[PDB]
Amino acid sequence: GFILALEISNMTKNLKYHYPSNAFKFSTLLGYFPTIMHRLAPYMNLSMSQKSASS
Amino acid sequence: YRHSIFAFTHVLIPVWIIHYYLKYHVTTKPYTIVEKKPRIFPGDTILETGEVIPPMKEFPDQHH
Amino acid sequence: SFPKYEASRLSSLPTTLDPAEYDISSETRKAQAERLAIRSRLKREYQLQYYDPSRRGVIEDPALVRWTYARSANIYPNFRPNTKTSLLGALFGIGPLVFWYYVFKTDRDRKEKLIQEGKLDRTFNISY
Amino acid sequence: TLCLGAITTLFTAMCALTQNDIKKIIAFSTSSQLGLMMVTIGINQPYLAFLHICT
Amino acid sequence: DSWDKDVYPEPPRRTPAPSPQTSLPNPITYLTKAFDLLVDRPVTLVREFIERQHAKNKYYYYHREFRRVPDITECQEKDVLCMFEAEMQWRRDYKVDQEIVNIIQERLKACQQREGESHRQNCAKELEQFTQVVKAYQDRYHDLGAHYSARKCLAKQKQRMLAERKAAKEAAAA
Amino acid sequence: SDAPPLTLEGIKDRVLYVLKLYDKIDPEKLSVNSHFMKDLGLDSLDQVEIIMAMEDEFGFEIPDIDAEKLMCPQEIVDYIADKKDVYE
Amino acid sequence: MLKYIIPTIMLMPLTWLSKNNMIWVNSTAHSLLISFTSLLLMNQFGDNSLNFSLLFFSDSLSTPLLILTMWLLPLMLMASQHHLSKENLTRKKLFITMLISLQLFLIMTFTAMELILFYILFEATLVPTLIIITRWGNQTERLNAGLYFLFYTLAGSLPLLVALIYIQNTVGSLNFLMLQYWVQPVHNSWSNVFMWLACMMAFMVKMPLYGLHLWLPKAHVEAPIAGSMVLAAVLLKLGGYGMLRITLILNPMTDFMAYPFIMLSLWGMIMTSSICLRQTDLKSLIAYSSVSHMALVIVAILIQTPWSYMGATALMIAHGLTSSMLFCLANSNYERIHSRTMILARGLQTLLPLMATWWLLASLTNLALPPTINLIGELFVVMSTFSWSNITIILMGVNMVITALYSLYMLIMTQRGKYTYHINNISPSFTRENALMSLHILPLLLLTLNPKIILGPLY
Amino acid sequence: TGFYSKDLIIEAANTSYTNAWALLMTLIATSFTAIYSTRIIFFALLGQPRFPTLV
Amino acid sequence: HITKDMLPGPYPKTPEERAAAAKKYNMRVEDYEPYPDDGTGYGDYPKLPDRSQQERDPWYDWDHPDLRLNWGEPMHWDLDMYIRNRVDTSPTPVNWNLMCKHLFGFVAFMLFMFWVGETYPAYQPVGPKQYPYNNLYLERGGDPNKEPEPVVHYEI
Amino acid sequence: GAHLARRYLGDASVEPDPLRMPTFPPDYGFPERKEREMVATQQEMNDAQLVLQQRDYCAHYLIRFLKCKRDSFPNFLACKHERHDWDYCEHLDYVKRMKEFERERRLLQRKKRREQREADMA
Amino acid sequence: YLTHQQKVLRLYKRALRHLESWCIHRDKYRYFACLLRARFDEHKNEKDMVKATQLLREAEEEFWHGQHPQPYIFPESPGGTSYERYECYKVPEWCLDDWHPSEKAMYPDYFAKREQWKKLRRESWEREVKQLQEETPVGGPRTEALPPARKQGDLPPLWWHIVTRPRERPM
Ligand SMILES: CCCCCCCCCCCC(=O)OC[C@H](COP(=O)(O)OCC[N+](C)(C)C)OC(=O)CCCCCCCCCCC
Ligand SMILES: *C(=O)CCCCCCCCCCCCC
Ligand SMILES: [Zn+2]
Repeated sequence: GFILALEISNMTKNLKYHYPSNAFKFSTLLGYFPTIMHRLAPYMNLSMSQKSASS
Repeated sequence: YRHSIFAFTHVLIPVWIIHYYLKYHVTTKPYTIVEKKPRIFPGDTILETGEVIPPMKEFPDQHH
Repeated sequence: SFPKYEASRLSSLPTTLDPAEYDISSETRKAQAERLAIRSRLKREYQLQYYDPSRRGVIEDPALVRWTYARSANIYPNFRPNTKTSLLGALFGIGPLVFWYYVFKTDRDRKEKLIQEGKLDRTFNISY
Repeated sequence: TLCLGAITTLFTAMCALTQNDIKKIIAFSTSSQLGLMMVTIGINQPYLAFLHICT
Repeated sequence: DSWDKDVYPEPPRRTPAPSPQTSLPNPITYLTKAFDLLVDRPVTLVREFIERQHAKNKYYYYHREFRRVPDITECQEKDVLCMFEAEMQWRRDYKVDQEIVNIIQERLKACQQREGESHRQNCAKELEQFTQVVKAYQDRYHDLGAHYSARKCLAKQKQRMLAERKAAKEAAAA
Repeated sequence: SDAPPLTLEGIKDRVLYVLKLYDKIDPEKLSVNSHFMKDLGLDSLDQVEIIMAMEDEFGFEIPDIDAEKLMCPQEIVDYIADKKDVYE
Repeated sequence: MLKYIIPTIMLMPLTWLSKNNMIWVNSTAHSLLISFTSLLLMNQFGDNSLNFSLLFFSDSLSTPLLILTMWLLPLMLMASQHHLSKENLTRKKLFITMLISLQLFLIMTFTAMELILFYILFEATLVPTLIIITRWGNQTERLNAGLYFLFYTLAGSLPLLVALIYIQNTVGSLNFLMLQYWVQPVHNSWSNVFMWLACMMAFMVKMPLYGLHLWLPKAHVEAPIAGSMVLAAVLLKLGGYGMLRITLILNPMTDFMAYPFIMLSLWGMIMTSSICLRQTDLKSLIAYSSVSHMALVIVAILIQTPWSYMGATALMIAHGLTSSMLFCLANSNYERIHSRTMILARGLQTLLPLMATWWLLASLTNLALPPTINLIGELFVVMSTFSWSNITIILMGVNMVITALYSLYMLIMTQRGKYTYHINNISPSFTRENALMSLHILPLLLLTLNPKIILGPLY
Repeated sequence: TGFYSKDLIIEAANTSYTNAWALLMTLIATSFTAIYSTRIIFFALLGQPRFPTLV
Repeated sequence: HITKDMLPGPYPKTPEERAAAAKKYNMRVEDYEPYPDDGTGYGDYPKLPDRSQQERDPWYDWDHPDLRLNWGEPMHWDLDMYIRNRVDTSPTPVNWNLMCKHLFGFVAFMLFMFWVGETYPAYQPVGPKQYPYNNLYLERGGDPNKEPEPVVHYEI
Repeated sequence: GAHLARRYLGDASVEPDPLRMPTFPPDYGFPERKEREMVATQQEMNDAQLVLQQRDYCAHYLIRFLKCKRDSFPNFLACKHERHDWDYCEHLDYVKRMKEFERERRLLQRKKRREQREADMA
Repeated sequence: YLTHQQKVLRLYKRALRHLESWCIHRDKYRYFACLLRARFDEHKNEKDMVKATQLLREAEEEFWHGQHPQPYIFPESPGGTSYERYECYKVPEWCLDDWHPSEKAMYPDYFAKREQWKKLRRESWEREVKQLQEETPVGGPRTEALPPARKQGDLPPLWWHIVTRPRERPM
């Protein structure tokens, strides 16, 4: 793993372009877990808490 | 001097209170302090009764 | 081409990738300019009081008052018992209550038999 | 516990391969190391998990 | 002594005599010697002075003894005067039993710590006593409810005996 | 925070020191008062790079609603001065 | 109990015969002396209760509710000194008279050995409570609040009156001590189903039970500060105290009659906790918190185990100090901004550093941080309901999550963030305000050291 | 410090009646530890300084 | 002290009413859209877009910077749910549908592989490690009475 | 492991099941099978408070090592020789429990030959 | 509303930042920043107004598809790691009217100086009100920004909070 780290690290120094992938965005945004759960459950809970439970 | 005072009011005084508390109010009641009995081994003498535990049998051991 | 952005209630359409800002219509400019009028007229009212040194207290905000009034006091006088409200109330109010009754009632009947028979482990159970 | 730790030691480490913020990188490292401890408890080596805790 | 030794038994201790092999010293021994010089002795003086004062004006508090009274089984129906004394005594015995169980539990936990890694074998009679008393405790006081009383306790007992006698009676017919 | 406070003279010196490695503005012509469209005639998109150059020099990033309004090396000092409470 | 009744009556002459400028000082001082003397009720024995006379007695259930009651009266007088500042003297001395008369009915209610004497004083608390709400409320909705608070209670109290009298003609006595020895089991017949409901629905409404709670958001929100404090601190516990007594004579029918009221409580516990997540009124949010917390008391009382009763008693006392404290904290903000909207004044921790500490301590007890008695009471009910049904842990665990969410949300929407720019009249915290909070929390935190005195008769 | 706990775990994990997939996740994660660790060193100790001028 | 002519009211069923409602709420009559008159109690309260307060210009000079509102601006029916401490609706770099597919797929495969790795364990070649005295019968809490069937292990 | 591929991808009735290790008849098959001796019989093991699992056979080796540690304190670097002795004894014990693996594995490849011999006899 | 000029300028500002985040290294940023700078020059001479919009709607789309999933943010901006980190220290200025004399005397110069500003505002306020009402359409104000000081002595209307806003680094 160490060798692959340096070899991949040096590849960034090359002046080639980059292709936004899906794994990279999957790893970048924490696997999307803190973008659906942190935006869906608050919406489901805080919408039921108002339109159904209270109103 | 700063440490001598600190070791006095923050270590010596609290340990006096705790030892007095443990030795005359905690230990005077059953099972408040319970000690895991010491690990006894063959070839030792018990300080309290003078009992001696026979050593283990001969070892059929080898080198290396 | 690229997969066009698809919106959702939790992910709005980006302003850039929206076919609504680039077009410059006669009614749009005279409208978007009109929104900034009231949006600045109200700021003037707030700006005057916010700075008046002969003023101590709280600036009553009618928008805030209207917001809380509709959330609490104006709901009932605008409620009509219809198909949607009745069905929603029945399955949101009675549904959970009936569901949990059978969950617990089934379990306690199951436990009672295992205790009356003696087939349940209560060897050390003396705190209840 | 073994499986729970095994996924955690992988998923969080994967999220750390593309993270930028230094604290975030070290944060996901703790999650991966915590997952490694859970793996230890899942293989019936509790003291090794304790040993890993102190070190 | 402070606590009775027949209630809280403790096996006689056995501290192994030190048999050092290394030439280096034992800093624990020095700290042990230092501890009982700067801590134990200064503390021991203060207790002795306080001990002397307590000895100058000794006074005694006694352990209240409750005269036995007729039990609920000997009380007529709806006789509050006889029921009252029967119920109060039952509640007192209930509190004593709640502490007998705590004594056996306290002994059980005491053994487990003392025997260390050998608790699963050495601590076997303590568990046996604990299992027996809890069985006795559970039979008398359990499933009575928040509004427990002697009457409910009596009715539960008479339910258990009927189950036993019917089983015993039909046991002979096997 | 252990960072020495920025002095008013320090900001202006830094601003010109930024606008002297551009290779597109004459070092002998640019001063505290030097427009980018009316005096030395610089490209509009070069302002964005000029603004970006300032942000990478001072840390804080200027909004793209008043940064556009800044084409006067002195005015960049004016904006940066009234974003770090520098009075001397 | 005359040693506490007569002093309470003598506060009324004290208020009326005191100097025009010393009504608050004298009433507050002598009310604190009565509270101090109430500590003598703790002479409790392990087998018998402290039976004073044919009329009054005090056991381990009544004693903690008596001390909280007599301790609450001094604190209600401090809280009322602000909004009763431009009020004329005669009406100020009438307001104090109503508060004193309410305490007098309460201590006698908690010690009445006869269940019909309990009923009369139980209902007698409505009159002064209604007068406080409707005569010294600030809003137009106070008039409607009193009607809801009055007819919800009487809709359930009158059936209780019939049931209590029917029991006397059957058993022969409503004296509580006699019932402990003459109680007979209840058969499973339709007649006894409605005898059960009549004896219980009078207390479910006051707890309140979910479904029968619509009066609380209207009464606790429109009442003055003193009314809200007593309404949520003691008067809700009148329902709890009633069940703990009258459930003695309802076995074994409580085994199945309690199912509909455990689902309303267990589920209604989640619903009302959820409502607090979206409330736009700080006082209303606290009112719905009482409904969520009192849902646990109903469950504990209806499952009838030694651990449930111990938890219920500690929960009732724990909630009494916490709920009263939260109302006082919310009123200090109101006395400045004069608006109950929660999103109107923010970032108050920047302007009132010490009052924010009280907010934190109040919120932590509300969410049952151990080892506070808030947690001890809630924990014991959770242990007892687990044995009642292991699946209940799901409902009482979800409630814990929601309780922490709306309690800290309340602490974040008002104390943290950015201060409101256009609000410039947030003056520093008066000594009266700070001392009012310290009296709520210090006894609440002190009871942790010796909590056996609030664990009820089954300790 | 870390070898005396971390490595002992892998030896016990590999040589135990364990879950095959869980074992593979632990080993893959260990490799990921070197990759993001090298990310911290390379991007904050080696190369040329990307930080501003007056620091 | 606001009268019942500046507060919310019933649904508007005529063009004239909609105009007054828009003026009441400080909105452009064309931008004022009442909630559907479904009888759930919304009345004539404007249905503003379901946009989070996080989706507002952070650089503009707000009257309430923390909430991002202007004094007098009509407030969203769910403003307390769309404050910056709660539900956010800002655009995401990856479409919502695509994110759920990938997250669901990752979790689904991972659990399946744990199940596959559970029925196919990975052990080393060893035997039933031996212990003395009838498999530590007396050490393992066994009853001293009723001694077990002799269990004995031989060399190899 | 390596034989796992032989039991999951390859044949099944050749490798011995770790949870079904030899149920074949008793020591019969190897003439004069002995009994492994125990040094710390019952009380010596239950006097050093050895862990329930540690006292397998090398308890005497472990007891000897623990004696040195209690004595060599504070010389923790010492007793390295005794630890190796205890480790080596368990190393032999590991191979002994490892011989039973191949021992039964070959006893299975031998048991199939008779099974296949009779199957194909006709 | 933004102008078609600004939208292109904004998209150029974002592109370099997002481009910078991908490159990390400064040398590779220059090699790629210029190429992006070059591509704008291609259509910089465009004067169609119907195909410039067409490309812009494809310029934003091109940017969106390749935007960084974690763009660098300066640590005091709307999204940085120190945004509003000091808002808890930004106490208002009106709070000093509530200080006790026993602690107001701690700074005799400060509060003697304060009365000057209150006088400078109390006397100036009426003039500031007059100036705004006389420079506004009869219907009402139509935009933001306010007239500056016209004559001498008068300060800009609505200046107190702008001038006296809490210092951005109170402590
Ligand atoms: C013995 C066990 C195996 C040992 C070897 C480890 C496994 C091989 C992979 C290591 C190399 C690596 O993942 O590289 C990590 C690289 C490094 O960032 P970069 O994109 O190169 O540079 C970043 C800057 N850019 C983009 C401008 C050049 O990030 C990636 O590619 C992003 C995705 C990482 C996770 C992909 C694997 C997860 C698969 C599971 C489902 C998501
Ligand atoms: C027995 O259970 C072996 C388990 C080991 C799993 C890791 C295998 C790693 C092999 C990588 C290839 C190395 C070839 C020299
Ligand atoms: Zn006020």
